[PDB]
Amino acid sequence: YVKTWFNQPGRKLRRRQARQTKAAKIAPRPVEAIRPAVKPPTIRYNMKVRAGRGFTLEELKAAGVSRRVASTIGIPVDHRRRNRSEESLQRNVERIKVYLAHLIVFPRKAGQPKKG
Amino acid sequence: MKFSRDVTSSRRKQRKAHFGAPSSVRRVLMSAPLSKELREQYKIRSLPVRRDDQITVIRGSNKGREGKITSVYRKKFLLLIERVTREKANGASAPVGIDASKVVITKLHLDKDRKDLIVRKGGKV
Amino acid sequence: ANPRQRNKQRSGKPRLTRRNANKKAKAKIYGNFVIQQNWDKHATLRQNYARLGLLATPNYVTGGVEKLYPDPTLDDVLDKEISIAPAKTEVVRQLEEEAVKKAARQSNKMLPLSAFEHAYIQRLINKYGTEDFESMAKDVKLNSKLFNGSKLKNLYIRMKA
Amino acid sequence: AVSEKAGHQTSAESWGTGRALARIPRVGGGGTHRSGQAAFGNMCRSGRMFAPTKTWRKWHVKVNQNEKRYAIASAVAASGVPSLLLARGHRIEEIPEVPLVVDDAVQSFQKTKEAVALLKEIKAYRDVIKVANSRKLRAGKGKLRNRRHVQRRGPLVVFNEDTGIVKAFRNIPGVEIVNVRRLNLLQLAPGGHLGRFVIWTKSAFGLLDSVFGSTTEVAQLKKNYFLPENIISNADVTRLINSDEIQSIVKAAGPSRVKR
RNA sequence: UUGACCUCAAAUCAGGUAGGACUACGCGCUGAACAAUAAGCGCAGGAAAAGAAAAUAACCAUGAUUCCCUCAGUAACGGUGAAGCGGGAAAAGCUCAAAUUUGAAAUCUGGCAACAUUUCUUUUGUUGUCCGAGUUGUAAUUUCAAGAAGCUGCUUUGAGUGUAGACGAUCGGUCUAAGUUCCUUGGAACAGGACGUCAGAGAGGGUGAGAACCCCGUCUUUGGUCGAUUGGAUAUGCCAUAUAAAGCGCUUUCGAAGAGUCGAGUUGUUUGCAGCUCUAAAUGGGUGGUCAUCUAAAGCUAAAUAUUGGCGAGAGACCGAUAGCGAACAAGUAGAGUGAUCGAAAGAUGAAAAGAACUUUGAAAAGAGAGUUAAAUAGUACGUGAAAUUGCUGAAAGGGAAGCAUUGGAAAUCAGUCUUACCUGGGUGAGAUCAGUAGUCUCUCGAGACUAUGCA
RNA sequence: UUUCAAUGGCCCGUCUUGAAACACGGACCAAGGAGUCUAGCAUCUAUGCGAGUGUUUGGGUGAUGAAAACCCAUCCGCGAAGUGGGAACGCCCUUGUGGCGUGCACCAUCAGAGCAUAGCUGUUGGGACCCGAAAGAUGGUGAACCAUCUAGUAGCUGGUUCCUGCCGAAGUUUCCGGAUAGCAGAAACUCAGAUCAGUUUUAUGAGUAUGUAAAAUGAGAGUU
RNA sequence: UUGAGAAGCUCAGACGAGUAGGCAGGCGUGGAGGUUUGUGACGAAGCCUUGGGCGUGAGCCUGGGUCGAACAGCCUCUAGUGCAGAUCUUGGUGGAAGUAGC
RNA sequence: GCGAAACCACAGCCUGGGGAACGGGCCAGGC
RNA sequence: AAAACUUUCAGCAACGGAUCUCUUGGCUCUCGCAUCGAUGAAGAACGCAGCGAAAUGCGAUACGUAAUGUGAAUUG
Repeated sequence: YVKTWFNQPGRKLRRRQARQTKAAKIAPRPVEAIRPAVKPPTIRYNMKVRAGRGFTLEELKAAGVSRRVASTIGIPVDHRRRNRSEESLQRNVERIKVYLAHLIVFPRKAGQPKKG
Repeated sequence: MKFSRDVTSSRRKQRKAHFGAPSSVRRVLMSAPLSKELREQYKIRSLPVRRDDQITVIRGSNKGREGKITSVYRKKFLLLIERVTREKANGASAPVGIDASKVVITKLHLDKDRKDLIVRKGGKV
Repeated sequence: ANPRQRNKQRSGKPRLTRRNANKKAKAKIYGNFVIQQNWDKHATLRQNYARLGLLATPNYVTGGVEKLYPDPTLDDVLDKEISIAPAKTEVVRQLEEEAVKKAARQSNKMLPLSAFEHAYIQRLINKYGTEDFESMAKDVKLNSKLFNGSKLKNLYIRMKA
Repeated sequence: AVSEKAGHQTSAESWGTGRALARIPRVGGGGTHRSGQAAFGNMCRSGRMFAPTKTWRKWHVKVNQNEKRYAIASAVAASGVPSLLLARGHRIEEIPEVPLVVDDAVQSFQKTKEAVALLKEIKAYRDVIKVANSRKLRAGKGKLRNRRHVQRRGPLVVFNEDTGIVKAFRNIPGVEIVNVRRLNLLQLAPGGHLGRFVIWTKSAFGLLDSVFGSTTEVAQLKKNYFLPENIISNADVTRLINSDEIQSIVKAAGPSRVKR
């Protein structure tokens, strides 16, 4: 079998139309969730900083965001990752704190019974 | 140039659509211009032909002839106009088919459906 | 060529033609009305987010960015408090203005007491005063539901207002 | 590409060697004239054509991005030479100037008759009339394949920002409208021939320095791009050969074509 | 005994559900030859599968799955051939078993009766009541990332039902620029020439020959308009079983974690898997380099991915009727074979049938006189009509070959051409690029175009 | 053009064979009918940039087709890791002649050149120039038959399509199917004040010849 | 002296078999980009011809006839691109033959 | 009266010599 | 040696269907979508078209009925 790439420009267009389709549904919030900053796990790459999967629970507790609130305002949680050093904790705590500064959370209507 | 991806410029698909068209489409494919008097009085440029329509032949050997449309032959996309015939071997008169775009409508067989059509297509009466 | 596709070629029945081909046209915006009004339909979502002053991605972009015109320490990270951010556009100000005003409208968080709740807390207060909530919770006769001091404190607070 | 089973749909076997006939397999069965007819071969009727065409032939070809920028720069330079425009088939004999730059108010034309008036005022409509007259029916099987007509190329209008210039010019036969930021070699050297008649707006011409840069200064819109340098500074070889510096040290020329 | 419970049956009892087909892509099982190979068998969906670590690593550590690029034709193995990292696309997390609700089976199906609701009189529910299920365990709560129970004071809250409008999606209607002016050729003008128009429309097709302006359309339309069916929000009225339910915080109190499995021996298939014999543990067990990491033997899950089938669509440096699908047409047809299976050849009169009336010969088929057509050198043996081949006619040649070459003759037949212009007058008038001339226009004084006048 | 006269003229292709003899293929005409596509490798040329180089996995963008063109974030691949002769130049000065210096590349004596693309050629895989050899296996139908794997396997058979021009062998030493070499070309080098020869001599010797060394004749030669 | 498509023009001498093989330049075909302000119902393409011409050749131009709707030169791109053979494939058609014979 | 098929490079007098068969084509003689 | 017969050439008539031109077909690529069946599917058979060459359509309501839309056809 020989795989051909004639749909390469048609996949590019289809993926872009999905981003536009996604943005139409969720109008003002970002098309991606904020990702942490981590360091790759080798002696070849540990100097580089890249994006992680989600923020650790210890990073969210320091930033002031609970693990149940976090998912609702676009902050992924990684229950697996941990902070073995204070630099990873502070690098990503500041990342969450900056995110909260630039964030507008629209209020939600709440059911409110008469008494009690 | 056409910019819609919903319309085909393919000669294969354009010819198949025209020659395989159903009767309710050939009614629109068989349209004729109106005379200048009707065109600037009904505010309509062209209308589909119909029986009892009074037309003038504009092109062909029979150019200049006039008469009512006895019947429209939608199978072959032809009009049959009264007194526009051809003599056969035995002297019987065989009518000659004329394309609907080769005639001009000098008088309209007005009906309520066509009267509604005129006011629909920006016209007046 | 297929017997099924040849069958509808040999038939007189028309195809179930559906004219849906519309490329280069982008999805129309719903959800937020403020974004919809200020969203143009020709520009991309990156161009519209930037024009409206929002961020499409809180991360890096995995490619180039268009250039249309030539350009002319844990204590201080944990105890710090970032001073929010200014609104670069009138749309962002419009979004921010709506959020604060609506939150102010929906701010009545304190709750009243029902007939049972009021009579419950009132009877406890008439015997143990208003400051001794620990002995209020330990009275099995009047505190049948066995509410602790913190629940009884919140009951009294809601009764005050 | 042809079908992946064409010429092999039938069933046949080799009858044998020495039976006074070619040993090509002949279709079995009976009742149909296929009995004894050969297949599975280029020569045999309804047989497999030799080396069936495949879809994974290399259709696209890579060029270094720097060569592409060189070609587009060299094709833009060729569009500022009136002789190269004439030799490519453009009727620019009455154009006031080359390069032909027009005001930015052209960028907001809305009607085609506004565009046609401008082309007639700068005498650029002689090229459009050439394109209209050249429209012929294409020769060959190309016109069975949605290539019905052929014609020449008109002026290439290059703008900076669009305010109706594209819609006001697109229906004029031959005229192609492009943005200065994405210049196309298919449109700057049609057929591979240099010297396209290009009309610029004032804003597009002012943005050419940022698109291409200079031979010493980097382009603003292309990261780390410099215009190519030339193997010769002055390309008038007659000027070097017939110069005072060179003609003063050459030995006395022998005759031209010599006597027998 | 009555009577409960457990069984074992029965009913044309009520309500359901499975089969077969397709199978391009998908997931299992099975399997030869020349490899998870074709076949064979089983089972799905719009995707499937996989999937929230008994995962990598050895780092400053990473963090479900899937796909792409790279790692890499590398390690390893014996030519086969990965994976970790790295770069992208997409991102979403969760549900049980193991706890006493024990101050109250708090849970559920069904019958019946009302009340609603609908893509829908076809759909889907609500409330009430009775019966059954269920304590050999149905709810709430918990899933290790934890959590429970207490305590504390901060922050929280709808599985309700209408109305209105806006924003989207889907289906069906509707709205839409300009020559058929003049001359020539022609059977026909859609050709050529002239003079015009429209152009957000100069795509394509049709019309008696190359049609932007004759017609359908195309552009506007990345929309106005009229309805129909819908989705997520907004605003607002009413209702709200809150004596409730959550997040965070704090501890002189607690914290269950899946077995004929893991694993060991051995035998087969292709390490995994499978059989057989044996058969566990509790900081235990797995996988790695004392240390690190994970937490199996239970379950669910969109997106990125695949797609020779199905419902449509738009295209192409493709083929052009011995090609391209076997099939451009009565094509899986005719036809063949007991059957499995096999399987063709075959497109084009003309603008219009105007498809040859009528007379005549003949038993008839047909023929001849006519007739239609621009054309019958277009007559359905139908566009063009090559070669091989055949008949007739004419000319030439010809003792058992032709045969080709070279050079000429003869005969036939062609190209293959001409004096018509130059020079020098004179006469006559003619007029500009000539005026002992006057104006205008376009370039730049004088350069072109003209106008008036004179023709010395 | 036909025909006559004079002179000449064995049937084409394939294989064979010094050669033919041969044996093959050819009733005739039309149409079809065979070195293709692709992956890797190496040489050479062109093009871009150059201690760098490569945009197209992807993202951005592209209103006039938007599968094009245009733009580039992070990676990654491949690279980086003194004396003589001599090209060229200046200065002379008996000026030419020569000398005095400066000496690239490269060879003798003791101050990175890559990377990408395109084309050419060679080569290895895929069906692999085309037609050719009994099959075997799987699954069916009534030892047989049918369908697929299959374009299975070929060192062998037959065939393999336009023109002109310029070069042009060998058909065999030697070791041993071969690696050499020879023959024939290409490129880069150094040279005509240099060498060379199916050459003839002279003479030294050695035994009419012989080899060697150094005069005539011819040609510019030697290389890698 | 005009003779600079410097890829041109020009002067001189020598030389000419050729298989395998090496090299160079050309002819022709289908389609593509460009061009000829190209040809065509006052006749495109095709075919026919003891018409004429050009080229060493592949081939090309043209008259006449037939015909009826398209087509070509130049630069570049591309490939299912050139036939006398394959006991080649398909189709048509001959001599054997009005024979063998029924 | 109805009517094939095999086969088919082209041919069809000898005599000699022609070295490779050469006679059916070639060379000198008859026909 | 003329005829016949044979051969060659040309004219005309046959034979054949090449070539050319095109073409509601194929082939290839890309894009959108998710929809069979015990409520009887796919397939097969037999019937109905005033005639239809077949082919198509349909099912005893048989080349369809109801409803909606267009608005005057059908056609050999």
